[PDB]
Amino acid sequence: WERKEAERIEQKLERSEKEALESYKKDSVEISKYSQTRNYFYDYQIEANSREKEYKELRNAISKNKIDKPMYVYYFESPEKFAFNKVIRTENQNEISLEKFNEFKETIQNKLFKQDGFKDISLYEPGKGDEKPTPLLMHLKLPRNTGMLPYTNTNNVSTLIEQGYSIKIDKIVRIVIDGKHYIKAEASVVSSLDFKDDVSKGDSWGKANYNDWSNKLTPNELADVNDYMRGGYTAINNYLISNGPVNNPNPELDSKITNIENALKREPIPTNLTVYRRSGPQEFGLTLTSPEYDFNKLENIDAFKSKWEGQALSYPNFISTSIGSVNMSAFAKRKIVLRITIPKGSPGAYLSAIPGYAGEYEVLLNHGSKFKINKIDSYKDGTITKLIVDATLIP
Amino acid sequence: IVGVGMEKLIISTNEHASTDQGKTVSRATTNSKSTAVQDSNGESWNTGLSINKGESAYINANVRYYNTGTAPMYKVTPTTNLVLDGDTLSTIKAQENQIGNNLSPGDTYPKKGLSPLALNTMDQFSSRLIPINYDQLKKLDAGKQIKLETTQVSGNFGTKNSSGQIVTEGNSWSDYISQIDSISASIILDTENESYERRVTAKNLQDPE
Amino acid sequence: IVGVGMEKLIISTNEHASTDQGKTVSRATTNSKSTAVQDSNGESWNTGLSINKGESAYINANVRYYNTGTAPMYKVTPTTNLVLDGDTLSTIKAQENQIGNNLSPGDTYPKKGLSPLALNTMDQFSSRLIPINYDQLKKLDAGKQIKLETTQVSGNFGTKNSSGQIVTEGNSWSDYISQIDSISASIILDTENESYERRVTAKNLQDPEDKTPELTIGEAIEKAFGATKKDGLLYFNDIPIDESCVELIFDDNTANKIKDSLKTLSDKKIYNVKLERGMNILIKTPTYFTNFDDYNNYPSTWSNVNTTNQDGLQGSANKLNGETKIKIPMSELKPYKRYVFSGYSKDPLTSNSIIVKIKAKEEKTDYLVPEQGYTKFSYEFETTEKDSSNIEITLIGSGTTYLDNLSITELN
Amino acid sequence: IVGVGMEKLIISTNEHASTDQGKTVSRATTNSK
Amino acid sequence: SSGQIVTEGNSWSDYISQIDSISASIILDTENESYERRVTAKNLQDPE
Amino acid sequence: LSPLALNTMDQFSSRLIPINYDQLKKLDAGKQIKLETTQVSGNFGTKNSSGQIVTEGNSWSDYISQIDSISASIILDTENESYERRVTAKNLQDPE
Ligand SMILES: [Ca+2]
Repeated sequence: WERKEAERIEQKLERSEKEALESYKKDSVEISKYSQTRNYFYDYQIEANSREKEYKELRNAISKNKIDKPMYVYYFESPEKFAFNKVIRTENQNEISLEKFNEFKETIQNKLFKQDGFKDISLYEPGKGDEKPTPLLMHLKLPRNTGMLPYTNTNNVSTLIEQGYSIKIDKIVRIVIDGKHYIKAEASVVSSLDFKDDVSKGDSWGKANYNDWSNKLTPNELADVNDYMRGGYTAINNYLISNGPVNNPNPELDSKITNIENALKREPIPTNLTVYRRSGPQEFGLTLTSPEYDFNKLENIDAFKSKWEGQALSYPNFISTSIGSVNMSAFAKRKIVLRITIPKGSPGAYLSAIPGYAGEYEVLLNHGSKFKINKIDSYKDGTITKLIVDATLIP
Repeated sequence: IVGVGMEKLIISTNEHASTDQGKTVSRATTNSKSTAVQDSNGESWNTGLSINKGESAYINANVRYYNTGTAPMYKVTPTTNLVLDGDTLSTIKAQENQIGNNLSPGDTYPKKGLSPLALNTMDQFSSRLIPINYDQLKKLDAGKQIKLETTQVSGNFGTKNSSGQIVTEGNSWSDYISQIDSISASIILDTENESYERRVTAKNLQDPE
Repeated sequence: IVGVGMEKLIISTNEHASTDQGKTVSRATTNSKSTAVQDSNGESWNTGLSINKGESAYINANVRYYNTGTAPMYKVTPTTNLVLDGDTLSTIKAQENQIGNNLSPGDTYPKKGLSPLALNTMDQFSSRLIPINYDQLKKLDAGKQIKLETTQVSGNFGTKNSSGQIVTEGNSWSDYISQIDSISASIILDTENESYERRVTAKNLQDPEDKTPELTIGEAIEKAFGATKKDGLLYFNDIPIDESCVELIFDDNTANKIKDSLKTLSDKKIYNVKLERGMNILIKTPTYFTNFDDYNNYPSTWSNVNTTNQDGLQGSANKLNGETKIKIPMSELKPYKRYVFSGYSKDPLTSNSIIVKIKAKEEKTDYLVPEQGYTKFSYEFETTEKDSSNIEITLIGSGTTYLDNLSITELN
Repeated sequence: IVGVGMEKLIISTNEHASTDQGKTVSRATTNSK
Repeated sequence: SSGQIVTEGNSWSDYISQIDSISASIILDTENESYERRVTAKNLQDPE
Repeated sequence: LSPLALNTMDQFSSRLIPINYDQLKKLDAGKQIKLETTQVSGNFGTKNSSGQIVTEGNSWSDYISQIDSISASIILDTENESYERRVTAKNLQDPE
């Protein structure tokens, strides 16, 4: 039924892929956790890791096989993955209160949450002997051309996938399974283009999509924006931060700002894209010596999430972002990394498309942009723990 | 609680009978030294009767199944004894011809209003009949009767998932019979037109746990 | 522990018999150089019998399955021999018609009150009968019997799957039979109306890494049979099963081991001997036993009754210079059995012996010399006809000797 | 290390033996002339 | 999923009744060959 | 090597192939029996990236009709040797 289907797949796998799958079957948790946060290190750090080979073999084995139609998958998810820190119900309780249901409902009202790791799923709804570790059950519809690896584990045909998308929850209801209340969510995948570590692919895509962008620029404003981004971007941003047009109005810098905005507005981004930026404490209203900047202790992260997660954002100046997610020596101290999803059609441009040292895979966004923070999560970077913020740009 | 009741039994004597008849015509001529002519004709008849002592007859029993429990049995496969005087002639497990798909409590297979089913083969693929001896056939001819005893029954039960999908294959009642009978007390109510048999769990006072 | 016992055997002689009958009518006419007309009538009869020397008869055996262990067996599939004189006629593994679904400990398949099951096929699909030769048929007609021996039994055990359901398919006792037999000692309690067989784990002293707990024979017996302790002795349910109240039968190796262990032991009791692997211990409770304290089952009574002395093995002696007489009415003894009369004797002072007279089938008179301690004598006797004269036991003696724990035990 | 040892062999001669016996009665009438 | 053709366990009897229930049957006879088809037909009593 | 013997018709190779009395007379009269092959079943081997080959479950009948439908058959007939090939042909009525 599925035993010969699992066989026909494993037969055509490599011996290295087979031993990688076995090592996953033995120590799945650590491998999944590593795959979640693997792309936020240095270029050479991710190369010398003693677990990168396993990740590469597993991702190749998964992506070898793809599906041709959308289909639904079923799994249990921890409710804190959707930025709900409270408990829906304890593991021994049997009933879910209406207040908890409502709190979970307005927690996930209009948001997108990103999933970036290996996962073990099922193609059939949970039954009787199936493990039910969380009070949240997910009905997710996968898109076409997504990879699944059906492997037998102690007879049970299990399925393994890798997540590279962001999901949104449409409707939630309360159901009963074996005398226990569960929250059942219907979710859908929102496709996006994400170059995590392979900056080569992102650079090639940006070149192909924005090397002709300069041609559409009128030459005077082209040289004007070019001279800005070489020498005067710091001055323009500093003038914008101090609310210069309102406090000390002057047309000399307002002309530069208008030219930059128009040039960025000329050609928008054609596809949903994700960019990574390392943010400083002054952006969040903190100082380098503030005690809360130390994320080793739990209370600092808890307070930061309580005061920032789910709220809005506003950057009067321009935002400098890079396609890649690897750590750079220019912002090594920055403990806060910002993950931004760019909706299709939003203003922006690939600065590094033009020849010369335009930056490090630089992508610029229009000033005055607003952001919404969906979820905030933490990962350990050597002897210190850095903090990851997931956000969506709104028009 | 499933049992089998035999309603009637049929004997099929296994004998070979033959019958012949012939005709002959002859002629003779003698020349001694005198001549003579002889004309002859005749006929004959014959009958025969051959019997095997190893298998002198075959038997066929009409039976029904009944359930007096609280749960249905699926794929009912009883095992029965056939006893003539003090000898168990044979023990047959029901083949695929004599399997009842459903048997609800208080019901009967075949259902009420239908004729009993015939149990007349003993091998696994229903290709061999039930034989008896010459002595057993003589005992039957003298007025002795054959009794039917049920020794065990095999059957399934249904397990339902969250979407109401009933599965019975691989769920065997025999896995639970010993465990249920070990920790229970049996109570029977007989009434007049129907019987009921139950098991109720009883406490063990020698175990503190 | 599953075994098979045969109730009776049925023989189906394979012969072919035929009869014929006919009549004829003729007519002749002769013309010489005259005439002559002849009319002929006739009749005939015939009988026949054909026999095959290869398959002259078929055999059918009625059998039962019993369980004396501590666990049930599922899908009981025994294998048996059919032996006539020194020839194994056939060995048959049970087919679907001869398979028992459940067999609880102490139960029977078929259950008590049901007829035995017929084993009359030998192939895999129950389609061929069991034949015998012409010579074997002649042996059977001469009065020889066929014996049945069980060689092995196949069965299952129940576990739980990932859900709460019980599974028996794929769980086989043969995977554990050898492992259990290798590391255990076997103890049997015989009783009178039911037998019990147990396996108790024993410690290997040659392996320093064997951490299994140590046990003596008494502790092993108590754990195996669930015996209770009243005053330092063991009772199974009500029968005392202490080593001085029963008969103990060992095999040669177990007897040698117990003998070697006794000489170095302090209490010098068998129940204090350390249990070891490979032991075969059989306990046989007596039919009648009296200790002169609380237990007495003899249908008759002893002539000398004086338990005012606090002596003997357990606080009672009931013996003086008088003569003890018991009269077994022979109505409570099995027709053909090899009985044994046993007890303990002691002379505190060196005096004359005791005249042990047994009259059950023949009068037997024997003498024993008691020591300063207690020793058992265990003379034997045998019943005759279940309806003949009674059984007489007399214990003529003097010198105010002492007795205790008199028993009558049967055996094969 | 497993081996097999035969202890005795038994022969089953395959012969078919039959036995018959009959009777006959007749009566003839002759008319010479 | 591997990309190979499999015909085992794929029975037409699973679809014969369903196809015949919702279709109209048309036959073209010609001279040397015959052609038989089923074409899906709409049900007007079902608004869905 | 010598030719193999085909002399049974059941699945378990336990029943011989019979003929009638009239067919036997026809055979004795000099008539001959012809053999025609109607189909052949066989397997193909799929080789793993580690040089592992499996032939169970791989059946050519899944591909015979598809190969015949989209190809043209060419035969070369030299001395004491023949070759049969299938070459894919384009369909012009299909723009895709
Ligand atoms: Ca005493």
